[PDB]
Amino acid sequence: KLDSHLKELRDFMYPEGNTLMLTTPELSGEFHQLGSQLEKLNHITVEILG
Amino acid sequence: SKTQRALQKNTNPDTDALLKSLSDHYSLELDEMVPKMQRLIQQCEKHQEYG
Amino acid sequence: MAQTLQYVSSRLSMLQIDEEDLERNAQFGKVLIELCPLLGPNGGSANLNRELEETRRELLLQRKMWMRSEVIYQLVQEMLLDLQVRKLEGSLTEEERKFQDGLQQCMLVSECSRLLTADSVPPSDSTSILGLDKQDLLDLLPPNMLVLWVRDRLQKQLEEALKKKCFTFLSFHQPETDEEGDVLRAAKVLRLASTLEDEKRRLQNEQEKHQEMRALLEKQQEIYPHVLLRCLSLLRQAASELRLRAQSDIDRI
Amino acid sequence: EEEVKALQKQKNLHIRRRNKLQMVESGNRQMCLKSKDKEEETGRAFQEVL
Amino acid sequence: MDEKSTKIIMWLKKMFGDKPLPPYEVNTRTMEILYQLAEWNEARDKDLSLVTEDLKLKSAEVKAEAKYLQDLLTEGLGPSYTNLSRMGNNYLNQIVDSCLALELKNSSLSSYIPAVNDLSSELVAIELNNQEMEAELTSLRKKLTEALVLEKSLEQDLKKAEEQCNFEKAKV
Repeated sequence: KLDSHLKELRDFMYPEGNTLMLTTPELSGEFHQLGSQLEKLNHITVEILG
Repeated sequence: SKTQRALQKNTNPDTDALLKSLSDHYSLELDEMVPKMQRLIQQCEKHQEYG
Repeated sequence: MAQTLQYVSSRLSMLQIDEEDLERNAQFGKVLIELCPLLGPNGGSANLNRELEETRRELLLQRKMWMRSEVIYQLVQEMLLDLQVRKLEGSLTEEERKFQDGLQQCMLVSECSRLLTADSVPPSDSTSILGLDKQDLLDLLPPNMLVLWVRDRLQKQLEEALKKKCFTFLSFHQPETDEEGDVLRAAKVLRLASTLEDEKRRLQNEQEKHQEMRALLEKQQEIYPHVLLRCLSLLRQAASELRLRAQSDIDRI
Repeated sequence: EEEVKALQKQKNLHIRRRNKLQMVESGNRQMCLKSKDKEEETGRAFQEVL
Repeated sequence: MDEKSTKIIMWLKKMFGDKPLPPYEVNTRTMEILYQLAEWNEARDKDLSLVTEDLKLKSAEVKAEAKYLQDLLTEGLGPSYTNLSRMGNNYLNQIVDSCLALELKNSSLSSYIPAVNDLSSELVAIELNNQEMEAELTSLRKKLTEALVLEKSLEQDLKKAEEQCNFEKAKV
């Protein structure tokens, strides 16, 4: 039982086997993409104000 | 008896309850947070066109 | 400390002593080392174990003396049985028949003489069975010439029967020796007792090795669940404090 | 493979020892049948003395 | 508690005799271990004393029977049975010493045959059990080592994850 619980909890916390998964990978991608799009919008806003 | 006492001290939360809480949290991020971020991405793209 | 634990557990294998028990009680560890030579490896007092080993040696000496006479008596019984079976087959020579009847009569008269003789009771007061004396049985003994001839012929047959019984013993222990010549079989018989004694010593050593491995297995079976519980605790902390709480709040903000 | 060899050696030893026990037992059973005929012969000699 | 303490002090005085009792840390655990050791030693000493006194009796009975058989053989067979050749006496000694090694009742094939079979069967059965137990002990050592390496990895990954979470909290 201890071996099973350890294995199930480890497989959920380490889905790629080697890295502790703290954030949902889908959500981490969306944060990076929104960050990039907002940096472009800021550039357009600075250019027009200039 | 030492091992069962150690299991009883560590058991808040229970492993099945923790796996369920982890699965429910993962589903909540996919259903609510991901489609909120995608809407904000599409709004940023429309605001770039409005530029 | 580990060497002290290993020494005490090897001599007092019935004591559950933990490494923590010696770390907290260093003078108690000295009392256990001082008790280890006063206690035998069996938990009994060292003086009682010496008296047991002396009494065993004395018994073994008396048993060796008994066994020498017993082997000869049982060989004479076995020889009489074999000659008596061959007599029913009609396969005895006239000479072997005289020897078998003479030897059987000498043994029966001596056995029956001992059933009548209360050797230590003065002769006036001992009622004998059937009113028979040792003299009444001596008259049933073969002619004195036949007795002397049976005794002289017996010595050769007893050596032949000793060789045969040794060869049977060897051939049951080591059945591959049946294909070997008599000289090689005789050389292996001369080592048979030592080979059985080495096999018995090998059994004792493997029983000690079994107990030592079992004690080591049980110690690892106690430690392993605690290591798994510590790993489960670390994973639960990563799941509950980091993922579900601290990281979830970071991602919301 | 050492265990299979050890068990094969023990099987061959038990086969040889059983064959020897059956030879001893067959010789002994033939001696015992004749020893019963002897018990009847000595039983007759005992009745003669009676 | 006072009865167990008195039994231990009495037993230790009996075991050490005139030697001064070494000072030791008197606590619940050391008194429990000493109490079990004292009960086990008292039980074992009683059992050993009963065995020793029976072995003394048996030595006298076997000596009495040895004399009976010697005198019976001397009356029946004459002094001829003691005059064996050097090889006859070597064969006699090997039967005797083989029967002593096997702790036999007597020198019959009916006693020797089962004793050789039992010795051979117990030897192989214990050797097999020892191989099975050595395999379990090796397997459990591997699992224990893998679990200890996992414990160390989890300690490091948890610490890195705490440091990263504290850095992102400050940025948040």
